Amino acid sequence: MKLSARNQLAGKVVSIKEGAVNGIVVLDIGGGNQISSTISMDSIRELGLQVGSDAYAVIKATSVMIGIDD
Amino acid sequence: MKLSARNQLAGKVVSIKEGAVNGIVVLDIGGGNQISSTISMDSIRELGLQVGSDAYAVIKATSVMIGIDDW
Amino acid sequence: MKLSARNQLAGKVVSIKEGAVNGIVVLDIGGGNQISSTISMDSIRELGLQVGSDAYAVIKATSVMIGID
Amino acid sequence: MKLSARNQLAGKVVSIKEGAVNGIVVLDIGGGNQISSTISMDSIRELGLQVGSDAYAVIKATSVMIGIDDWS
Amino acid sequence: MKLSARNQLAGKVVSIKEGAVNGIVVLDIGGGNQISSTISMDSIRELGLQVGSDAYAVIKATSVMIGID
Amino acid sequence: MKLSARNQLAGKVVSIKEGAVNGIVVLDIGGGNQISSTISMDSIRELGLQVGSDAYAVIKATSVMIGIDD
Repeated sequence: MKLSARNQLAGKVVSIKEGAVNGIVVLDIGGGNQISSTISMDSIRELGLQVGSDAYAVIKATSVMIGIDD
Repeated sequence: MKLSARNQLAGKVVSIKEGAVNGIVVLDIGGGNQISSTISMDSIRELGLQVGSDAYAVIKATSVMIGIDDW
Repeated sequence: MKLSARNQLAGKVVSIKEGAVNGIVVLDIGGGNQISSTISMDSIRELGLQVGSDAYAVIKATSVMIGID
Repeated sequence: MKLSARNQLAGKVVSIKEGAVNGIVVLDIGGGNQISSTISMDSIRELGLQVGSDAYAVIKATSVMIGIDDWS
Repeated sequence: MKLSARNQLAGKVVSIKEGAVNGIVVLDIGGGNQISSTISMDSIRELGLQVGSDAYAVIKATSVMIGID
Repeated sequence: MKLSARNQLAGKVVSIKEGAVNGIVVLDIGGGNQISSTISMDSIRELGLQVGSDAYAVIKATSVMIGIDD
């Protein structure tokens, strides 16, 4: 599928923290940036995610806030 | 001032497209990646955002999905 | 791409409301159900969406609430 | 309450996966479609949800993305 | 309808900014707090919102972040 | 940091429900109103949140729906 989400950032899985219904996936997207994703354990298994998997952090633009230094 | 959001990615504003009540801010976060943010025009004005401003893309972890090529 | 979003519902575009930076796409997903999506105009253009296009409504499970009567 | 969310899809609960603080409710909304909802266990209990319960999948329009096929 | 959303805060509409497909509604929920909501123009009209309307700010718990000084 | 999120409501933590990867923090914002927040356990630990802590409920405007009596 091709998605409307304005943010689709390629990266490598560096860690997966497993929970009961959700887990947290951390993706190294390069340049010293990492993105954490809280998704269903079901999806983590269905996408075959492991440490080292190539993947994408997918973020709808309406979910992104802008911050600045004080 | 300090936020629970797991994702707070520093970058520079490269573009601002103004809309009626919302605008879209694009941030260069380095490593060849850009992030687009759809936020209120009032916030764009209140934060003083301009092309070239230093800022952060702030994303709650529950807002991030994972995709794969799945070839 | 294959996506983690639990909800990926096939449908046909029945209307597109064009706005300034966002638009609203309505999808007929069958069963008498329609889904409205508020997305960027840029994405509406890049995906080539028109009335009659085949598409999918994609929703992360953490975005779905449950209501009852 | 009457809610602004553009998407309020009636369906029947087909499964509930209970966890420690959250659960996943799956709704059959007809037409061969199901919707999964990740919500708090407290909300699942307070709403009295059971398999077979009549309910609604409620989705704000700004939460919905559009996808197309890879060859499109 | 009764909703799973953990946050349902009563208030009065103090401002409405109209846009193309969305508008922003400001609700004074008492105690000096106001909540701003960006929703479709269609919903603003369908709910009959005006300055002075009684309404509720409805927020899913997974949408709320915590900040500290 | 200063954030674009239009909703930033001060309160005190009244309860924290712990899970494996997420927890639910309840904030008393006064006036008989409480706000529940489902966030990562890692964030709850990093922010030092306790029962009694002073904090803020932070909500993006696009995450807020409006309801009315019917």
